[PDB]
Amino acid sequence: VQLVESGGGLVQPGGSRKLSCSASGFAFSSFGMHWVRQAPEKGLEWVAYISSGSGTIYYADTVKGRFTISRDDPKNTLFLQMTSLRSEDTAMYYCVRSIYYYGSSPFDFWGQGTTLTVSADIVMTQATSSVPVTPGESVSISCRSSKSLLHSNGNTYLYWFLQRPGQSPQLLIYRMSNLASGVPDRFSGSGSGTAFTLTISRLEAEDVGVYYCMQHLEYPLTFGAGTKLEL
Amino acid sequence: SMITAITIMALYSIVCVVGLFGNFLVMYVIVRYTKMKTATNIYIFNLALADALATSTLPFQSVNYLMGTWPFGTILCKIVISIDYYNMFTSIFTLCTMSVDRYIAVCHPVKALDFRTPRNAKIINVCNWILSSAIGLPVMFMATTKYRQGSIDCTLTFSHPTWYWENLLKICVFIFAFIMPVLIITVCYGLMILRLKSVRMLSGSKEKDRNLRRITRMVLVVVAVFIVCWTPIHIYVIIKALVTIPETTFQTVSWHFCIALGYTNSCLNPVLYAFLDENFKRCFREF
Amino acid sequence: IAQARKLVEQLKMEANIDRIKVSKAAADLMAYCEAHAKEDPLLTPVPASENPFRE
Amino acid sequence: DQLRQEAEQLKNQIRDARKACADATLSQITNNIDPVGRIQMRTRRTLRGHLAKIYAMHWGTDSRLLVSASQDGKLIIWDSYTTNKVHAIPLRSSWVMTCAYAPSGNYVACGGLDNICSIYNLKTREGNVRVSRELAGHTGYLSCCRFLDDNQIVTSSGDTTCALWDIETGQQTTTFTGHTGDVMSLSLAPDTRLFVSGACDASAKLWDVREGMCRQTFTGHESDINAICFFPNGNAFATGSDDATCRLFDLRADQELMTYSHDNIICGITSVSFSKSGRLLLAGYDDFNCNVWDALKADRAGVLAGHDNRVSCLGVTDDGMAVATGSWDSFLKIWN
Amino acid sequence: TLSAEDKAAVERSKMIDRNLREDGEKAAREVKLLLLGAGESGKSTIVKQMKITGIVETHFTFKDLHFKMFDVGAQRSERKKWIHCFEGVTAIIFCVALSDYDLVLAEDEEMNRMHESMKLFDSICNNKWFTDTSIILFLNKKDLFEEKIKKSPLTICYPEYAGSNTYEEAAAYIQCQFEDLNKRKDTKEIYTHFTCSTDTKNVQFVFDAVTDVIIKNNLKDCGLF
Amino acid sequence: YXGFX
Ligand SMILES: CC1(C)CC(=O)C2=C(C1)OC1=C(C(=O)CC(C)(C)C1)C2c1ccc(-c2cccc(Cl)c2)o1
Ligand SMILES: CC(C)CCC[C@@H](C)[C@H]1CC[C@H]2[C@@H]3CC=C4C[C@@H](O)CC[C@]4(C)[C@H]3CC[C@]12C
Ligand SMILES: CC(C)CCC[C@@H](C)[C@H]1CC[C@H]2[C@@H]3CC=C4C[C@@H](O)CC[C@]4(C)[C@H]3CC[C@]12C
Repeated sequence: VQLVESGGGLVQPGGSRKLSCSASGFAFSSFGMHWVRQAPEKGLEWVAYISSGSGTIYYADTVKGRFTISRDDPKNTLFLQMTSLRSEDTAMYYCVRSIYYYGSSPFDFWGQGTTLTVSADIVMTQATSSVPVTPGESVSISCRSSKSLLHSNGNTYLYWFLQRPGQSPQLLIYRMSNLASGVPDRFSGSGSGTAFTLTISRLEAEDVGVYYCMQHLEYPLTFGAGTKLEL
Repeated sequence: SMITAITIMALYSIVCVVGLFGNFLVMYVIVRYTKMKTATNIYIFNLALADALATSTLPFQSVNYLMGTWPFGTILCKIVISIDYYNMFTSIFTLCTMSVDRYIAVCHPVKALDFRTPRNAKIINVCNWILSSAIGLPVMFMATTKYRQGSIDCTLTFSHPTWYWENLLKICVFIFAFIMPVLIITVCYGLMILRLKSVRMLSGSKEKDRNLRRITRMVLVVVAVFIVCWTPIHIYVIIKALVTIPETTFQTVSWHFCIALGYTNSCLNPVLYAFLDENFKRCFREF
Repeated sequence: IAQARKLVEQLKMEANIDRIKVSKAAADLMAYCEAHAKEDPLLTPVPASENPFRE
Repeated sequence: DQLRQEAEQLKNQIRDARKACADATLSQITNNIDPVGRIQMRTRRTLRGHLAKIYAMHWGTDSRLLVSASQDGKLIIWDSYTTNKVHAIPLRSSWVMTCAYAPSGNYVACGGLDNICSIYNLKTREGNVRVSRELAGHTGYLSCCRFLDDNQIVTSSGDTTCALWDIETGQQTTTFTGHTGDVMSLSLAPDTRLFVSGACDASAKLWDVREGMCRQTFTGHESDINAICFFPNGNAFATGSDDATCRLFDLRADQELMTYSHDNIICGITSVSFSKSGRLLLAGYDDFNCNVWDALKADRAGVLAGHDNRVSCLGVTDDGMAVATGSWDSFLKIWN
Repeated sequence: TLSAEDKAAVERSKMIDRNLREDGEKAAREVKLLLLGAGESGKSTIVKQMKITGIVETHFTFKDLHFKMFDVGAQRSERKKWIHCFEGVTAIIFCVALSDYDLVLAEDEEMNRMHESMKLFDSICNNKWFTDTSIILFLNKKDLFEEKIKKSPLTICYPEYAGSNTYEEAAAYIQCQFEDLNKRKDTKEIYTHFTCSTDTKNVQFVFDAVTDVIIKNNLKDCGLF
Repeated sequence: YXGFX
């Protein structure tokens, strides 16, 4: 599984760029694709989404009209054509795969991301922005939602992500209780509607990073502020 | 003349009731029991619906004859005339489509595997209903309600030069509703029967030849019923167009019997196409 | 033939097994059916709220 | 020689032992209890999309996902609650006659007239379902297959043999022989230590998985045994035969207990399954219907009608909430 | 109503439905043939006249028609328990070698191979699953049968035979003997053809028989038959 | 066809 992006660089405002992500090692055509941005010193921000088969397309309000997301399945490529770039569009753009069926694990793999510089209803809140910890002790990270994420079908759509320094974020827990494949059993998720907790027992050096909580109940796809752990 | 009025009204009423009953029965049986899974069922349902709608306007023109006037207005005049002229063409084109479908099924089986699908049947049905609008809409616009000796008429009006549009519409109806349908029906069914003669499990033994005779007889009955029902009205309309004839009682009864005979095609179609095929009669033997 | 010897040995092992009375087996079947009767949704239909296949 | 005489006298001894064991009858013992009443279920869901004849289905252990096998070379995995299709696996050989769903939910097995049991991996990192193994070695058609765990599977074939495989290595760890006719079905005991197989020689056999030898042999059917299923207790099993009867055999008593037959029914049984309590025995028939029998009274308690062709397979969820029946009319129906 | 992931799952199910419908539409345009016979009937020749460890599928095309021929010779199990899997087959191609009228089975049990072939043909033809399925009968090894018959008489297999030992007469007699096993002659049609090893018209004969079968199916579909 | 007409 590999997703590599290209098309970054320095742009004057009002210019246009085509961000292209090429995918290999997995069935590209059967995956929905997301573009998610990372501000230089801020948290994640969902940008765009195109379903498998291009049936449905969604955009963020802050990029509505300016951005066009498309996919070319035979070449296994994803495109984001951006027009009239503002100064707030500077970011590192990640391409994320996500497949949706009963029991699936969306947002499981993230691309490396491409850097772009411009040279001129649900609010997810993490109470703490920085927590100093030492290896060996259990750590709890709290997230809160302005709207109950517990759907009537029984699923609570909260996802946890961990971004290590200099690396793309990876999925840790999906639907606030399910441990992603390849993630050690130290991480656990719990809670109820509007109040969620991520527990890291026997913390290690590898667990140092920024932790994000994101909701998948609706399509603003809002992320958390980001709780950072130090040593 | 009381007797003439009774005969004409009885003719129109019996044709109307038989057509409505048969077509509604066919539609009900298709919807409930047979189901619209095959192309043939879709075509039969479309034909039944068009025939029922075409025969539904018989009471209105029967009243028009009886009262000598049109006591319905102008919007209902347009609605009735358009429905009549539209369901004529829809029924005739569905007949031609069934003929072509059977010809392709018998004479081009390999390509029939490619074409004869329920989706293609639905597409062809929609195409027929759209192509009938080319006569449905201009009639709905040109239909009017005039006054003649204190009597309200539900006739049609034409633009200007002498007429040159009444004759044009009559010629177009005659060509695209009688001549071309007869050519298509006869050619397709003749080729189908010629090919079926060489087919193996229709030749040979006594029962196989019996089946071939049954199929040929049924095809001949269909073609003969269409020709007998539709030829006299078109011919006599052309006769009235070219020459003038006295208004006698024989003339009136000839007019109305020819019109009722033209509508009798819509009454005989449910028996020919729906009640006399092995699928429906097999469904009926099992009740 | 070796096959006859193999089947005779098979019957030797088959015959040398204990057998409880058939009445005891019937009683055990009845006891299991009665013990778990409340837990069978097909035997006793459950309310539409408790039915995941409700419409 | 005299070996057949020894076999005959051993058979007579076993018959006398069983007759002495048969002190009473289940039907007369169960007179005290009361009938379950008219069991009447409705079609909650109708899963459609095979567009060809359906031969096998199996429920997941979560009682929500089920796999279905059809002659159009398709294994479809259904979300029963929402009628959604999770996966559609195109088979290499379209002549599939059995399918199984792993208890863990990671693998699906299927086999047919190709004599090969294919194991498909559902939880892959590539996002597609791929063939993880192709167990070969049977010389006849595969009629049934059941997973024991994530790496062990038992298959029954038309070469009158059963085989216990190791999926990783792909070799028959154990072979079970002794049936005379084609083995048409098998059922795993709840404790997984034993299983039972029914064959066209009108007999069923109890096999010990570890020992690889037949423990007991049960007879009584006059024709082929098309289906078999364990009682939830694990001490009994029901056989559905082509002689239009179902029978209940007890492992410990080593004898037939009860027969489920009616004069109005003359077609063969294609599939049997117990309910969670074991009180209801559901049996699919060739007459297009599925009869629900009072397992303790032998009286018919209900009828599941609604299939226009032969009911080829049926299964009850682990929690006992629903019954799914597949049939030759290319539909599955969920009854509750 | 439905959550976001529920709607995405529904879209995935719809795409699966679209693919299934396309596959079924493609499959319905295919002719299915069940190849039956004995061990040395000549199936190994009919194959490799058609196409230029259980069931064996052979794929070929002819005049824009796609044929899938299924050989079940490997299956040594009971035919009753798996024959209904071929109920919807378009046609049955039955192969039998004419030069086996005198040969005895490999078991040397004084059983004629021709009588075994006739018994198998009777079993297949008068089957509940094949009541309206036409049978394309192939009589193989015609020239070898000529060589065998100029010396040995046909009375070895048919003691009741009252004709000459001419090739044409005996071939007609054998064809009639096979075709008389058709109990329901009003519905089922048996197509008979002669070929030993070199004729390249076998695919044409199968194409003609399949065309007749398709015409009959279309007549039944259209309600004319 | 053809009595309004
Ligand atoms: C409009 C047009 C472009 C042309 C036309 O004449 C007709 C059309 C399409 O559609 C149908 C017609 C039928 O008679 C049969 C039917 C209903 C299946 C389709 C015709 C027709 C005439 C008048 C009404 C009518 C008048 C009032 C109400 C309702 Cl629903 C229809 O419809
Ligand atoms: C553009 C105007 C003329 C069209 C108006 C008529 C349309 C709406 C209606 C009239 C009769 C209708 C169809 C009647 C029956 C069927 C079979 C069904 O399985 C699909 C739709 C189909 C084929 C109808 C399609 C539309 C349809 C043609
Ligand atoms: C092919 C067959 C079925 C069609 C028969 C045509 C008949 C119905 C039509 C065609 C020509 C018509 C007639 C044309 C002219 C006249 C003279 C008039 O004073 C009375 C009606 C009369 C006599 C027509 C009566 C019928 C009539 C004969």
